[PDB]
Amino acid sequence: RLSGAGASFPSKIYTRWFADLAKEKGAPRVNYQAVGSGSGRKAFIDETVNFGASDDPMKDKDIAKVKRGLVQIPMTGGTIAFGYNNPGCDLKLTQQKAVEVAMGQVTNWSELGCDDKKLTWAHRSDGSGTTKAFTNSMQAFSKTWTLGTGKSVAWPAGVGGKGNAGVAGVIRNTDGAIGYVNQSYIDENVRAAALQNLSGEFLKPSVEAGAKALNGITLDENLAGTNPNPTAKGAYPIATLTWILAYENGNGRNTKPVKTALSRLLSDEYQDKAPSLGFVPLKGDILEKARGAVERIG
Repeated sequence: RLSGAGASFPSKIYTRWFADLAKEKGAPRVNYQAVGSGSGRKAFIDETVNFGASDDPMKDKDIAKVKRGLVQIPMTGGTIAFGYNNPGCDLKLTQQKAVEVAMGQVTNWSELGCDDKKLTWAHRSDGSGTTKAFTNSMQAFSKTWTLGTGKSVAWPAGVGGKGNAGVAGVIRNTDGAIGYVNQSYIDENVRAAALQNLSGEFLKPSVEAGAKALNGITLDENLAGTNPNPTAKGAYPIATLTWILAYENGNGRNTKPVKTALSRLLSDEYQDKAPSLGFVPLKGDILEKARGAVERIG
């Protein structure tokens, strides 16, 4: 038996994976709660769960707060859409317009060249790694973006939704709404805008375009790393890895159960289900250090 909490960004693929895991002989049963990366980090630091989940990765400065030591493990990757509700506007955003929308400077769909319609911008109200990676991209897109980058930013305008799900919910229910959600939340009537990358093509989120953005990330000493505006051809420009946070020591009789769950999720068998929900299978050096990292847990 195990509890995980954090990032909503990966929660659709983690839930499937944990369901699959739960049927294998001598596998643990894992409950994952999707409460956002800010809350998952605090669950982790407070020792209320067996592992955390976050798309805003820990650094040298905040691992002083993890008494039992921190093993930080890339689990999957994905893209962040400008999801929107305006049927019969095929929205195609330049990097500059993208920033202007996100900055609250676009109040009507006319300003994007679609028909006249009040535009509503939907952002996260909770601490969020999707917000972190999204604003990380907005920052590198244009100096028109003045808010910096973190799990929350000082949005000048728009509506708040709790979680990826809440943001998607607001877009679903609001004609003319537009906001940022992980690719797995593009469904029913939330459509993804085609977004301009630095090579000048306008791309929608996909496994392909996402893997091309995550390709060239060198990982640091805690396997954290980002590519805020990919120079690579075919790369969707807002992509990020996401991480499980596990205790180096102190797991006790849950040591083997943790190691097995993470090992199973890092197998080819599991990673190869990622594309079903728009996620990027980890392969190559990224995957290898992830598996290596798991094997260091005590």
